[PDB]
Amino acid sequence: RKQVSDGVAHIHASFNNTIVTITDRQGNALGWATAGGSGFRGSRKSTPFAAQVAAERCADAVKEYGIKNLEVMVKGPGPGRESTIRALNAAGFRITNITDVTPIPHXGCRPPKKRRV
Amino acid sequence: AVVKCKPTSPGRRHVVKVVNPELHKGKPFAPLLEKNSKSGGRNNNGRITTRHIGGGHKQAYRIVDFKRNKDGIPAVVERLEYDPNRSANIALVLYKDGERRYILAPKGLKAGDQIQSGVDAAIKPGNTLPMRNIPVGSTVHNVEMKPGKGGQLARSAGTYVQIVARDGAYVTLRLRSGEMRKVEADCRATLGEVGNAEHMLRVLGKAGAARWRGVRPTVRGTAMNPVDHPHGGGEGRNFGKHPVTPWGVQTKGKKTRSNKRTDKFIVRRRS
Amino acid sequence: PVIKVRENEPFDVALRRFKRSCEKAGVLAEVRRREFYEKPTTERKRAKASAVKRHAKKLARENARRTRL
Amino acid sequence: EIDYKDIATLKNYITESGKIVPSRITGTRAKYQRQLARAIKRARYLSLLPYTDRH
Amino acid sequence: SLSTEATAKIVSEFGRDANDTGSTEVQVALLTAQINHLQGHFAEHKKDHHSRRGLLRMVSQRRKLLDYLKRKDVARYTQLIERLGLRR
Amino acid sequence: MRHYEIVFMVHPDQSEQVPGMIERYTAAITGAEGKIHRLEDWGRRQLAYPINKLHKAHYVLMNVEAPQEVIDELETTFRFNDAVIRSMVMRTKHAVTEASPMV
RNA sequence: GUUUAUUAAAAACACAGCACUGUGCAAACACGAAAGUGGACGUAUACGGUGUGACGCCUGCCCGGUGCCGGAAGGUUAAUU
RNA sequence: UGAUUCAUGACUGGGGUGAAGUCGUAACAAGGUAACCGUAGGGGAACCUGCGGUUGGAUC
RNA sequence: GUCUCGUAGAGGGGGGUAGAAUUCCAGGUGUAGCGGUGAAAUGCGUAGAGAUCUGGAGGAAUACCGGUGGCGAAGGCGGCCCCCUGGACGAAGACUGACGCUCAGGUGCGAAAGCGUGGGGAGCAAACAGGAUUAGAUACCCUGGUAGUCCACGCCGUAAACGAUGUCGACUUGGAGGUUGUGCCCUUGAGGCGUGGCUUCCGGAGCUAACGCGUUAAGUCGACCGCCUGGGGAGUACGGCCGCA
Ligand SMILES: [Cu+]
Ligand SMILES: [K+]
Ligand SMILES: [K+]
Ligand SMILES: [K+]
Ligand SMILES: [K+]
Ligand SMILES: [K+]
Ligand SMILES: [K+]
Ligand SMILES: [K+]
Ligand SMILES: [K+]
Ligand SMILES: [K+]
Ligand SMILES: [K+]
Ligand SMILES: [K+]
Ligand SMILES: [K+]
Ligand SMILES: [K+]
Ligand SMILES: [K+]
Ligand SMILES: [K+]
Ligand SMILES: [K+]
Ligand SMILES: [K+]
Ligand SMILES: [K+]
Ligand SMILES: [K+]
Ligand SMILES: [K+]
Ligand SMILES: [K+]
Ligand SMILES: [K+]
Ligand SMILES: [K+]
Ligand SMILES: [K+]
Ligand SMILES: [K+]
Ligand SMILES: [K+]
Ligand SMILES: [K+]
Ligand SMILES: [K+]
Ligand SMILES: [K+]
Ligand SMILES: [K+]
Ligand SMILES: [K+]
Ligand SMILES: [K+]
Ligand SMILES: [K+]
Ligand SMILES: [Mg+2]
Ligand SMILES: [Mg+2]
Ligand SMILES: [Mg+2]
Ligand SMILES: [Mg+2]
Ligand SMILES: [Mg+2]
Ligand SMILES: [Mg+2]
Ligand SMILES: [Mg+2]
Ligand SMILES: [Mg+2]
Ligand SMILES: [Mg+2]
Ligand SMILES: [Mg+2]
Ligand SMILES: [Mg+2]
Ligand SMILES: [Mg+2]
Ligand SMILES: [Mg+2]
Ligand SMILES: [Mg+2]
Ligand SMILES: [Mg+2]
Ligand SMILES: [Mg+2]
Ligand SMILES: [Mg+2]
Ligand SMILES: [Mg+2]
Ligand SMILES: [Mg+2]
Ligand SMILES: [Mg+2]
Ligand SMILES: [Mg+2]
Ligand SMILES: [Mg+2]
Ligand SMILES: [Mg+2]
Ligand SMILES: [Mg+2]
Ligand SMILES: [Mg+2]
Ligand SMILES: [Mg+2]
Ligand SMILES: [Mg+2]
Ligand SMILES: [Mg+2]
Ligand SMILES: [Mg+2]
Ligand SMILES: [Mg+2]
Ligand SMILES: [Mg+2]
Ligand SMILES: [Mg+2]
Ligand SMILES: [Mg+2]
Ligand SMILES: [Mg+2]
Ligand SMILES: [Mg+2]
Ligand SMILES: [Mg+2]
Ligand SMILES: [Mg+2]
Ligand SMILES: [Mg+2]
Ligand SMILES: [Mg+2]
Ligand SMILES: [Mg+2]
Ligand SMILES: [Mg+2]
Ligand SMILES: [Mg+2]
Repeated sequence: RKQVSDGVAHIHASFNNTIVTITDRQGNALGWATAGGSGFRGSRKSTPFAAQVAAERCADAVKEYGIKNLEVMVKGPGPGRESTIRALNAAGFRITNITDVTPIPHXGCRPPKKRRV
Repeated sequence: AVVKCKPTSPGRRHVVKVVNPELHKGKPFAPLLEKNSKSGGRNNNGRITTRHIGGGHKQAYRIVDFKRNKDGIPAVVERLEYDPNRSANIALVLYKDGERRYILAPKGLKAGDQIQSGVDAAIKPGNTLPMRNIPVGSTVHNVEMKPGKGGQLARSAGTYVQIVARDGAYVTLRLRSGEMRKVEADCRATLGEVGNAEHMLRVLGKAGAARWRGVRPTVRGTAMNPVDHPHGGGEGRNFGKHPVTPWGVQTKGKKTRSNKRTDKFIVRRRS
Repeated sequence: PVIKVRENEPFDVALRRFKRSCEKAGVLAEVRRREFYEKPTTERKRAKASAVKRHAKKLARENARRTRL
Repeated sequence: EIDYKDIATLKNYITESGKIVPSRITGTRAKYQRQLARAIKRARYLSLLPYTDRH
Repeated sequence: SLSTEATAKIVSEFGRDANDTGSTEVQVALLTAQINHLQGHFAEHKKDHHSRRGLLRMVSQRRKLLDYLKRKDVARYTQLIERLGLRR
Repeated sequence: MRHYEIVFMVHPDQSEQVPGMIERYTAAITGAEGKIHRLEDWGRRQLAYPINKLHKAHYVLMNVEAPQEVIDELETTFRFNDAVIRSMVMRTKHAVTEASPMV
C-alpha cells in the first residue's frame, strides 16, 4: 500500500516458461505473473506472446503501488527475453536500466546427460 | 603400525595389532599413579546395573591433566606412554619449574616437543588456550564445557572438534557425533587431534581378547525364556515382536534424550 | 551486459543496444552449451572437426578464386 | 614485461564484463597473451580487477 | 638439483683440474651426488613417478660409465668405487 | 636467498596500525640478514569486488630478499592476523626497486 | 570355550567379525519413594540396547498392515473457565 | 602309496552343421537412440544403461 | 656423454587459497502455481511452493584466456600462490674419448570401470522405483535415485591403450603456416637477411591392390626386436602362472 515508484522487474525466461516478478530496490516482491498462469499451456506457454501477456498481468498486479521507474534484470535463454521488456515499456513504466543476470559457472557442477531423441 | 598376525593357531588367524615403537617400555611415573579396583558393573546396592562387565586385567589409574591451566610455563614432552584406562596414549611432560604431569597425546606429538597453555600460547598442536583466542575453523580436542571444569569433549583416540563459528560469548562446535553445539568461548581447548588414530583398526581375533578387557558375554534376548526377556520363547527360532530392551523399551530408533535444561545449547542434533 | 538507458534515449534504441551487448557477450551460446554434459572425447572431436572445416573451406575459397564459371 | 599492478594497461585486454579478450582480436603475440592472462588472474585475486561485471 | 658450487667442488675433487668436467670419474661422482640427494626427495614423494624416471636414468648412466671404466682401467675403477662408497 | 614480492591488504578500520605492522615485518626481515628493495604504502583503495562485506582496503606492497624460513613465518603471521584480510607472496627473478605503477 | 549339580554336552549358548539403533555427559541406561550409586574418575575410535555369527562370494523386490522417525495447516478432544 | 595315459559314466556346459517352426528387429542408410572398444550392472532373446576411449560417424 | 649461461612449457609430487555456480538450512517480501514433454503424467505447491533479497554449511570442478597452442615414454596434464622435483631446447666455448644401437627372459609405469580398508558425498548417475510411448517397451523420453564418480593407502593390468604405422641411424625436389630459441643489419618496428628445436596442411619423384604415404615416408638403405600364415570353432577349453574377486 506504500508507494515505491522505483522498482526492479526480474524476468526468469526459461525454455518452458516465463516468470515476471516486480520487486522494490531491496528485493522485496510486490507482484508476479507467469506465462503458464496467464491461460497458456504446453507449446503455447513457451512463446513470446505468453511472456508479453504475463508482463502485462504483472504490471496490472503492481498498478496499486504506483511504480514509475523500472530497472530490468533478465535471466535465462527463453523466448520471453524481449517481449516481456517490450510489454513493460508499453505498460507505461520508464525503463531506466536493463541488465543480463544469467548465471554462468566458472568451470562448476556436472550438467545432466545429453538427451537421445 | 597395523600388523596382521600369522595364522599359526585358529585364535591368532584374525588378530590385528596396533604396535607403536615409541611408547615407553618401562614402568609409569609413580607419583601420578593411583589404585583403581573393579566394579563388575555393580553399584552400592550390590546389584548389577550395567551388564557385561567383569574380570580383565588389573589396571592402575594415571592422573591425567585435563584442565591444562598451568599457564605461561613451557613444558617438554619426555616420553609417550600406554595408558590402560583409555584409548588415547598419554604423554609425560616436564615443566620448566620441575613439575611433571600427564596429558593426552595429540597426533604428531613426540619426545622433545614443547607445549604451553594460556591466553598467549602459540597456535601449535598440544598448546591449550581459551577458545576465544583460537582461530575459527581450527581443529581442537579435550574441549571444556564449562570454563575451568576440565576437558570433557573429544578425548578418545583419533577424535577432534571443529570450531565453526564465534558469536558473542559463545563458539559453535562440530562434534565427532555430527552435533553442532554451543559452548562458552572462555572454555579451553587443546590444538590438534587426539593421537592413536589407528586404534579402531585393531581386530581382537578371539573371545578371550574381549575377556582380557573386562567384557563378559552378551546373551541374546531371543535365546531366553519369556520370564527372562520380552524376546524369549518359541518352539524353535521364533520372534514376532517389535525389538525392545530387556525392560521393554523399543530399541530400533526410539529416541531417549530428554534434557530440557541443556536443549538451549544444541544448535543441530547429530541427525 | 549492463545497459544504462541515458536521457532522451528511445526505448527501442536502448533495447537494440542491450540485444547487441548480449550477443557480443555470447551468454546464450554459453547457456546452450552448458545445458547438458559433453564428454571430453566429444568436445575434442568437435573442436578438431571445426578446425578442419575452417581450413578446408579456406583452401577451397583460395582455389575457387582462380577459376572461371 | 606485463605487470599485474599495471591496471591501466591490463584494462585494455578485458571486456566490459571483465572477460579476457582473445589474442586473435587484440593482435597480441601468443607468448605475451599467456603473460597477460597470468597477470589478469593475479590482479583479480588481489581485487585490483573484477572477476565479473556484476560487482 | 645440484648447485653450481657443489658441482664445481666435485669437478675439482675428482678431475685432473677444474676444466676436467668430462672424465668418467667426475661424471660418476656427479651422478652419485644427484642420486644420493634425490633419495630424500623420493622418501617424501613416493608417488612422483615422473621425476623417478629421471632418477633411474641417472642410475643406468652411472652403471654404464662404471662398466666402461672397469673395462678400461681397473685400478681407477676400484679407487673410484671405494671413494664413492659404491658396492660395484 | 631468494627475492619475494609481498602484497597485503589491511582492514580499513585498522589503517592506523599499518605503520606498526610495516615496521615489525621489515624488522623481522632485516633480523635474518634480509634486505628491503622496495616498500610502498598505497593507502586505502576501492576494491573491485567486496571482500568480507568490505568495499575498501589498505594496500601495502614490499619487495624483499629473505630466507624461506622467515618468509614462511611472515605468511603464518598474515594468516593468524585478523587485520590482514588478504595477502600474496610471489617469487621474483631479480630484486625490484623501481617505483610501481601505483605511485 | 559354555550348558540342563542328579536320564539331554548337542546341530543349543558364547565367540572374534558384521549391521541397525540409542546416547553431547548431571549421557543414554540400570538399582533406588529419595539421597545417591553403577555406566566411568570413561566422553561418540566412547558407552548401552538389539539382531546376525570366523572367513570367501554375496545379501534382490514390497512402506499396503504393525511399529519407529519427521510434520503440524485442518478436524476431534481433558482438567480448567 | 603317488604320477601319467587310454576307455567309460547318470547328469550337465557351451560349440558346429542342417532345417526352418515360435519370439522379436540388434547391425548395414543418420538403420530410424551414430556405430564400435574396455569395464560394470541389468534384462526371455537379439541387447539396454552408466563411465572413459576411437572414427572405422551421416548432416552441419 | 659432462660442465658453463639462458629460454619456453596444463611435465610430476606436496601444501594453501580465490571467485562463479549448483544443492541444502534459516529468515524477509510475496501468491497460485511450479516443473516437465512432441503432448502429457508421475513429482513439488495454500502445512505458502516457484520467483526475489539476506546470512550460513558443504562438496566438486576451475568460464573468459584457449589456439589442427604447449608439456610428457606412453597412460595423460588446465584458476592463482608457495615448496620439493624430472625432462627438452638454444648460443659460444671447455672436457671425456666409441663410453654406442637394439633387446628374448626380467623389471617398472600404465585411461575408465572394478576390488579391499578408512573417510567424504554438492552435482551427476549404472542398479532400482514410478510416469509415459508402444502390439509389447525389462529401452530410447520424464520424475526420482543407490553404488560409483571425490580423498588416503593397497590391488587389478585391461581399452578403436590408434598414427589401427616398433626402436635407432643415414640419404632423397618443393609450398604455405603454428610455436619456441638465437646471429647480423637498418631509416628502429606487426622491419629485413639468416640459422636451430618441435609441430599443422598440401603436394613432387618414388612407393602402393587401391585408397593414399610423401624429408615427422607407407621413398632409398643398414642394426636389432615383436608379430602373421584361409573363415568358423576361439583368444575358447584343459593345464601352468598371477589375482581377494
Ligand atoms: Cu485438546
Ligand atoms: K590403551
Ligand atoms: K550373543
Ligand atoms: K524368541
Ligand atoms: K525359542
Ligand atoms: K523351545
Ligand atoms: K588473516
Ligand atoms: K561335549
Ligand atoms: K545351551
Ligand atoms: K554401537
Ligand atoms: K575363507
Ligand atoms: K580367513
Ligand atoms: K510395509
Ligand atoms: K509402514
Ligand atoms: K490437536
Ligand atoms: K587311472
Ligand atoms: K574321466
Ligand atoms: K543400437
Ligand atoms: K553407424
Ligand atoms: K558399454
Ligand atoms: K521373460
Ligand atoms: K620445472
Ligand atoms: K584448487
Ligand atoms: K641387453
Ligand atoms: K569408500
Ligand atoms: K555424492
Ligand atoms: K537425475
Ligand atoms: K596421493
Ligand atoms: K582391471
Ligand atoms: K586417435
Ligand atoms: K622456426
Ligand atoms: K628466427
Ligand atoms: K597381478
Ligand atoms: K572382493
Ligand atoms: Mg532434463
Ligand atoms: Mg524414436
Ligand atoms: Mg549398604
Ligand atoms: Mg553390553
Ligand atoms: Mg577401561
Ligand atoms: Mg556382540
Ligand atoms: Mg532355551
Ligand atoms: Mg513377558
Ligand atoms: Mg519354526
Ligand atoms: Mg511366522
Ligand atoms: Mg512391550
Ligand atoms: Mg643432468
Ligand atoms: Mg560353570
Ligand atoms: Mg543331566
Ligand atoms: Mg550326560
Ligand atoms: Mg554420575
Ligand atoms: Mg539421579
Ligand atoms: Mg558415579
Ligand atoms: Mg544365530
Ligand atoms: Mg505410508
Ligand atoms: Mg508423531
Ligand atoms: Mg554389433
Ligand atoms: Mg534396428
Ligand atoms: Mg527404435
Ligand atoms: Mg541404432
Ligand atoms: Mg576381452
Ligand atoms: Mg536398464
Ligand atoms: Mg552435507
Ligand atoms: Mg628444471
Ligand atoms: Mg620383452
Ligand atoms: Mg577409477
Ligand atoms: Mg560390487
Ligand atoms: Mg572404493
Ligand atoms: Mg547423496
Ligand atoms: Mg534418468
Ligand atoms: Mg590388447
Ligand atoms: Mg588415448
Ligand atoms: Mg595395436
Ligand atoms: Mg611433444
Ligand atoms: Mg601428402
Ligand atoms: Mg603397405
Ligand atoms: Mg581366457
